Amino acid sequence: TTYADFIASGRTGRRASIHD
Amino acid sequence: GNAAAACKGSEQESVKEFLAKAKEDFLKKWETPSQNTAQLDQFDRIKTLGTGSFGRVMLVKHKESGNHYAMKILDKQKVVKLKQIEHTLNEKRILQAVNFPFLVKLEFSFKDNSNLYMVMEYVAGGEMFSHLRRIGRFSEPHARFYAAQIVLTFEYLHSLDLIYRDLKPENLLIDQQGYIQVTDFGFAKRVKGRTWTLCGTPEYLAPEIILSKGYNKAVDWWALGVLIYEMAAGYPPFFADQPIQIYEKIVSGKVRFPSHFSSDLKDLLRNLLQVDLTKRFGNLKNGVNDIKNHKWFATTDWIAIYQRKVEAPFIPKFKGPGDTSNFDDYEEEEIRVSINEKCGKEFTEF
Ligand SMILES: *C(=O)CCCCCCCCCCCCC
Repeated sequence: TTYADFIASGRTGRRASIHD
Repeated sequence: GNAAAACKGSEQESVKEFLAKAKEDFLKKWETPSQNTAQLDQFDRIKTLGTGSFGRVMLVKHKESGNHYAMKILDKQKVVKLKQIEHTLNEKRILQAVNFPFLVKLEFSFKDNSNLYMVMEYVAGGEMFSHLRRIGRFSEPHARFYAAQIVLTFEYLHSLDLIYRDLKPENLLIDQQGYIQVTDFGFAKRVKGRTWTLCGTPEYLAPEIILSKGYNKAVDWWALGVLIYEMAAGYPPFFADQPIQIYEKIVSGKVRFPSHFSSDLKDLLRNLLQVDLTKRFGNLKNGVNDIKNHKWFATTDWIAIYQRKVEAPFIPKFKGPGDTSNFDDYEEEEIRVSINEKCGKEFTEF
């Protein structure tokens, strides 16, 4: 499932803001 | 509100007048910003509530009054090194000038030899992020409640020529009434034309940001589409292990919806997550009204939301003053102040 794929991904925790 | 409920569209002149007065208030503070309204020794530092690349946010206690606050501490040397001077000056100048029920209040600001400080009102309910991940997903009425507050907040912010550029559950705190308060104005900017800075959060970036195109306030409306999707599905419309893979998905345009999404939700999201800027809701001739008049928001009383008269879907547990149970634990580091002034010229207006 899409849900299972999300939970298995490395981006379920707090996501840092980006810039260059 | 009463008129808006009685005769739809009759509140038009009143909303216009409200925003006009709000702009007058904003511009006064924008043109002459408050400075140096507190100092470090007036606070007791308790616990870190969140961290970033060049700073952190701490729960503090104002010694004299007893009130708790969230203090954002930024290292001046790190800000300069990461080329974030203008952005930090943007953040403080905007925050001290704005006034809206769904924005976290800037109470005090000051600086010393080493750091910049922004003292915010403490919102003990925690980030939407924490609640969303734990529960899994919000129901559509639940998501709608939060979405409506963001719509009004963007209506307010865009009217002042402000672009927010960092919408995400992490930057949305839940207050004691169960209402949203937007935090982190690190990427906020007052801009009338277009702008070019690549900034934000990978999952929430509009395609025109990714493609180095130059963009306007329409990116906040795209970001709203991502937010509503994430709230209702429990995951973002575009996710992968690494940012490059995410950017590839955003620029393809293809979005898949969970089977439990209503027809109205899918339609709104197709219009918000729209690559074509001449077709994206919020960016058309009728502006924010295309969003507010959409079928998905038919049950929403917009003025009642603003007046905070609507019953929230959930109220966070409150254990007492200075409780951090709705926040994660972080590594504590001693706040050091140098005997030499660092980067004085760069941060003169702070
Ligand atoms: C009922 O219809 C009252 C008449 C209109 C008064 C509206 C005042 C507040 C407007 C809130 C909208 C916020 C827009 C950013």
